[PDB]
Amino acid sequence: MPLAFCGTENHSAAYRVDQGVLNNGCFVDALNVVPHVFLLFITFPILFIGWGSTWLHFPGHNLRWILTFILLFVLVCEIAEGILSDGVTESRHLHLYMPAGMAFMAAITSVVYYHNIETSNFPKLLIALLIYWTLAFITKTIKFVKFYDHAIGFSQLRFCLTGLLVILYGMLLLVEVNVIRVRRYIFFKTPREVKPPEDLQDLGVRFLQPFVNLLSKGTYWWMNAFIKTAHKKPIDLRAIAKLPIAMRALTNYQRLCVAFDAQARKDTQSPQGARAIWRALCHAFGRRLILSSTFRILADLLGFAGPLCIFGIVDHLGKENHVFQPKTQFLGVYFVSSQEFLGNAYVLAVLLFLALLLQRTFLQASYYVAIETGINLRGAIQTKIYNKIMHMSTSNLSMGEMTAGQICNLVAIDTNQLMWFFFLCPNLWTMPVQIIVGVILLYYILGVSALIGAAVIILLAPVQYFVATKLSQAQRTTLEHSNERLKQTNEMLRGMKLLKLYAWESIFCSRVEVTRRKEMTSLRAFAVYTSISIFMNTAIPIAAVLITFVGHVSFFKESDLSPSVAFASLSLFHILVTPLFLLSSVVRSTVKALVSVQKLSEFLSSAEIRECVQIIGGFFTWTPDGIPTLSNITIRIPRGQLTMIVGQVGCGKSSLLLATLGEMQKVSGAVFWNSNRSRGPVAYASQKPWLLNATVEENITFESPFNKQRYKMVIEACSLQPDIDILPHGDQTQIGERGINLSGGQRQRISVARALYQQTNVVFLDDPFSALDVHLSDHLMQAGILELLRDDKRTVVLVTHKLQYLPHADWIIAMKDGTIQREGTLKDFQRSECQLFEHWQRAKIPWRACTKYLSSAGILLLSLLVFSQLLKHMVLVAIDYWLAKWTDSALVLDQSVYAMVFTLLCSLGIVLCLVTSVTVEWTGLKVAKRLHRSLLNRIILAPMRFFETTPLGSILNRFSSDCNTIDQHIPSTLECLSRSTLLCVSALTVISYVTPVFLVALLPLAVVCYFIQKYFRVASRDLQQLDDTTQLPLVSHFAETVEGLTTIRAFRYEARFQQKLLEYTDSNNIASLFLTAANRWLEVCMEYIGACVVLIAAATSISNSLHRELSAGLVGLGLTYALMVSNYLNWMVRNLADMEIQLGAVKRIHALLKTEAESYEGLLAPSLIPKNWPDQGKIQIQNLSVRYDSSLKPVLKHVNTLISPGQKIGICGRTGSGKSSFSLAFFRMVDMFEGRIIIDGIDIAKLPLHTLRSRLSIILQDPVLFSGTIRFNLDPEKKCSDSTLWEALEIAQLKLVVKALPGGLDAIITEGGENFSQGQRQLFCLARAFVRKTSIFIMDEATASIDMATENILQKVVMTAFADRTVVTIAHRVHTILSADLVMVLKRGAILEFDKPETLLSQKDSVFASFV
Ligand SMILES: Nc1ncnc2c1ncn2[C@@H]1O[C@H](COP(=O)(O)OP(=O)(O)OP(=O)(O)O)[C@@H](O)[C@H]1O
Repeated sequence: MPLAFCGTENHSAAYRVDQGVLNNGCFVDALNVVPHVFLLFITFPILFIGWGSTWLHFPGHNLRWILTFILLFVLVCEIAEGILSDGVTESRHLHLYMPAGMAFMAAITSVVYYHNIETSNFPKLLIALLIYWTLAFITKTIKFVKFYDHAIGFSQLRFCLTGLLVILYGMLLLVEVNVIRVRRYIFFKTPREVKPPEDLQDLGVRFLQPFVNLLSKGTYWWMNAFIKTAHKKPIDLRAIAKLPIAMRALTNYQRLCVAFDAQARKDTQSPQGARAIWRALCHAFGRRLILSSTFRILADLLGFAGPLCIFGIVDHLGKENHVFQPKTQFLGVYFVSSQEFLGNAYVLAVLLFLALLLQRTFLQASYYVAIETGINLRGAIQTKIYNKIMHMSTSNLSMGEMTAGQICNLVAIDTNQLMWFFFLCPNLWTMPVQIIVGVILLYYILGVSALIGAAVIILLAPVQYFVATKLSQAQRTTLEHSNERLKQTNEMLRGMKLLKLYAWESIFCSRVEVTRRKEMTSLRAFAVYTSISIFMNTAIPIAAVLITFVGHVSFFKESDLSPSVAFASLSLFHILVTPLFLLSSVVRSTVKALVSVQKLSEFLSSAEIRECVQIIGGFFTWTPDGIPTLSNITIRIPRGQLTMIVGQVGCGKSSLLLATLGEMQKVSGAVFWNSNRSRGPVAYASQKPWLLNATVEENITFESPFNKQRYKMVIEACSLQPDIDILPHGDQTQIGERGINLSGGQRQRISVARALYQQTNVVFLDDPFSALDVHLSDHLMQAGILELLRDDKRTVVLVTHKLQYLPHADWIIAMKDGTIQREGTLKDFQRSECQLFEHWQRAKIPWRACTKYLSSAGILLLSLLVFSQLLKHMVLVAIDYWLAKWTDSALVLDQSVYAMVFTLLCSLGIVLCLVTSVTVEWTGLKVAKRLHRSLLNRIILAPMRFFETTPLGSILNRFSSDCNTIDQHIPSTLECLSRSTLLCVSALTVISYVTPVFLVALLPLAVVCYFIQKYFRVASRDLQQLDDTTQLPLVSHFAETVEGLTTIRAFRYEARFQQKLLEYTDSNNIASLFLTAANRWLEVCMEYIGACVVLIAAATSISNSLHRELSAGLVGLGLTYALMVSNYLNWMVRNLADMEIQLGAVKRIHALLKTEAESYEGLLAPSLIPKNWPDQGKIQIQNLSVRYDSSLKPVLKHVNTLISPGQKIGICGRTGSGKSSFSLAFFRMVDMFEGRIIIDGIDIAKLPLHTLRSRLSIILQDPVLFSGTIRFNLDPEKKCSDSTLWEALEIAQLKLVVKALPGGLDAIITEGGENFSQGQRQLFCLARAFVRKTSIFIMDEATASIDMATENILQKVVMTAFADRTVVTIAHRVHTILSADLVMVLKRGAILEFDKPETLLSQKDSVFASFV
């Protein structure tokens, strides 16, 4: 019985060349052997030379690749037929499965060869490949025609398979000659030559997926070298790719505008938009969305080709493996019948493997195509929105502010949810087909009990739909309650010094905590209504299986257990269960999408703007019909001029200025225009100022080149170099909104500086000296503006009421009654009775997450949580093994015992799922509660120096957003991770128990999964942060656009901001595309790992059940867990990345709870120190030397100075050195590192800081009123009496507002007293000074106030001296601080001057020098 090469039967009678040379059936296989080893032996040196820049794919190569893939498929099928035929006979018959194997290796090498000949564009070297292709085409044609001459027919399998790969070689020979025809290299005198694409020619595009071969489009191979690059260096934005041509937002915008033009030509409906959006979106994006849907439909169909293989495997493995032989026997060769082919065991396993390996690639490809179309939708639709921002009128809208906030939220939420609709759009095409084919083949598998189970799953989607609706309602109510909570947090982070100064931390912490616990009750209801979603989500399959098997056994009594049917039914149940919960969310996303398209359509058909200086006819309005708001305007202003304008208060100044800008709907009239009919870049600066959220030099230069001379002149004229030094960066500080909070004169001067700077042939100033109330600054600015515009020789127009210069030396223009009266000389206004006014890197977080779970849960519930999760997964393992054992023991024939224990295990499963769903929400609720109370308590017990050190933005961000993350993001991610990784460990444990060879094949596979997980985590964290920090400047740009719109359209500088918008949108979309494609590459890699798990498990299970005779119920339970392992890895990796990103805002929350200082410590005997404390006023400071960080510069040194009782020593000094330091340390609010600080003769070094800040009143520089009730705005901690509050709020100031208030002492302080006064704040300060029996009152100077307000403050200080008589005031306004008793001038941080009489202060040198 030796090693025969062809066959040893009949004593080598197949080695007989008689009866023709070609009619020997083994000789034809030798002929088919020939071309493959010919290609191997001519293409091995080529490939080895190759293995020892620029890419261009050959024309028509995608169908080349797909024909190669399907010929690999049919060659694997012929390998299977060859194995079953050479395996049935007694001999070896090696001529049945050697030629197919060498053909498989030849096809693999000829596609590697095609890739290595696609890398180097040298087409004359695939002539050999074409000479390969005709030879095999000839040879298998011979084989097919010999089957036809031997009359096999379509009955046997190998005839059909042979004809199939004949037409394979024919079609790829036709592809080869199509390439020959196109590129014209071999026999043509002139070869066609193509160039690499411009996206390749950029070299600044790494994301080369739209221009790469089809295998890398399928498996994302180019991502690998990217993701492995990301482990050495992190992924910067410069490391990211450019926005290539097919994905450039301008190009997609052009395509979308072509769609708009095509739709608007065919329909042209003016009050439409919705149908217009429908036709435009469909015509513009169907060419990719339908392709994504097609791949998704094919992936769904090949997904449902999974349980059929389980059914065939378990049905043949249950039927004893009796036959194992083909019927047909032609010429001593056994031909496999196709039923016996598709009835084999190993063959069906390999077919299952290749079907899963194509299903679970087309699903991810469909995902990716949907994502790419969604990102191009986001790009083009945001670009269209910005284009209709670039023409939108403001006064044709009433609420132009509320609508610009609306349109920014519109852009963000609307465009994002339109993007999310085009993410989820193939689901509404496939999930119905998924469910329908699932119901159909589940009825084919099992029966009417499967229809009962399908009624369970079809009655588990409306429950999720209704639960998500109630959840969204609860989330709305929770967020609109937590908005008030966040407003309370903003009111608690703006006033740290004022609340610690007025001893108002405890009452405001309680007023925050009451709203927080109300929001916590609302969040508890939210957690219940989102726990019930998880409970229904995790108990619908258990009830489905229970009702299914209970129907088939108890209710049907039709057939046996049918384990092939059972495990196919279970796998069908999982494959049907997965889309079902997703579809309710899809329908919700569709509803949100329709609302979003309605919103953006009602936006898109809003009013546009419009289609030397001279205006003749004069009618101009805002409303597009009726009432011209500025008419009779006949004014001419040629170049070389400086027209001052004038008028009454609100007499049409900004209306005339905007009418000169061309931003008003001019009904009657003409606009002559001539630049030294098209419009020029008129410079403008509105009444309301505006600054881009950028640097101050960036808000000054305004996208223009930078010279030192004009910038120095603008910093000098507007007094900006002291303003630059007032900021810690100057020309680098983030000016305006989202940055350094400026002042109105400073912002007006910066806007005027950019207007003056912008080098224009005209300059419009719509009252710049209106808000800059610094008169000497305004006069120096006016003179420098006159000098600059005279030395620049450019036309100017200043429309204001500053009549100090307007009748003197201008070519003025006067607007009377909202119309132009006279634009001439000053003598005409001295002749129209108008001169009377003119003569007047970390990996993970494991410590912080452990600290969170430890300090949050408590082991009596953390143990219960882990135990309930483990018990639920053990119960699911138990129900699976009980189903397997019951289906096995019913086929081999206590059946009611099996059904009863199956029902009582499904009930325990449902109960444990309810328990885990309760436990997750309860753990998250207690976590958020105790973490919030810890953060609030640690934020109360803080010094004001920490609030000086760290900003409120960082504290508020890691407060609010991390509270949101630990309130609405951490419990769901924890539930998903704790179900996904535990289901994964359960399934792989079950696979290893059923197949004990699996763990041996698991360990290298798990190592590969761990390394892929590590590199994906490293890349995905950085791409997530790059997504967030790229989508932030885009809405920042939409804010700065909608805010200063008329300035941009005034400058005619729209195209540069259009390009800045397009650059911002491209930089956001490319990061979104990298995050999408990294997610999809992760899912593809883990899905091939799962397919190899399926292959090894199925192979070893069928091998040990053919021979070792396994309890084949366990084999089907193995395959249906290898499939659910296969998607448990997906959720495991995704939930691990989400838990990493969500736990990063809690590592920071714990880190900001780890900053505690300013401990209240009364170390004396507190029984007598704050009762004696009121009304003495005797705080004798004895050499108390101060420091703050105790680093480089103490201020107070050995200052042994006393304030006498009654002697209200207003002691002002140098405000840089000795004013504020003593005023801060007087209230024990600084580090007096030595000395002795007495307080009315008591020890202020051991006082209760609650009691110390209670019985020592103060005044402020920028005073503020804490929002609340009027009794809570006056004295919340005291609440003494109403008549005392009337006496305070009467005798200080504001009596005619307090008695005229709607509430009285019980009225709402409207968020700081937003329109009360600024002296009403000082009146409340005097109220708190008069109410708390406070003799002392530590005062600082007013920053900005009126002289009469300062005189009223002096009169109130006289009344405070008449009622309290103790005061210590420091004032950089030294000229009003002179009415005192004693004074101290503390220059350059020392105790330099002290004058206990006031006349010695006016007598001595330095104090009088401080008085001048
Ligand atoms: N962009 C706009 N949005 C809304 N209303 C506008 C707009 N432009 C002009 N109007 C209307 O024009 C009318 C005139 O306002 P007005 O002309 O007094 O500006 P102004 O005289 O420059 O104000 P001020 O005297 O404070 O500088 C007002 O009713 C105003 O609402």
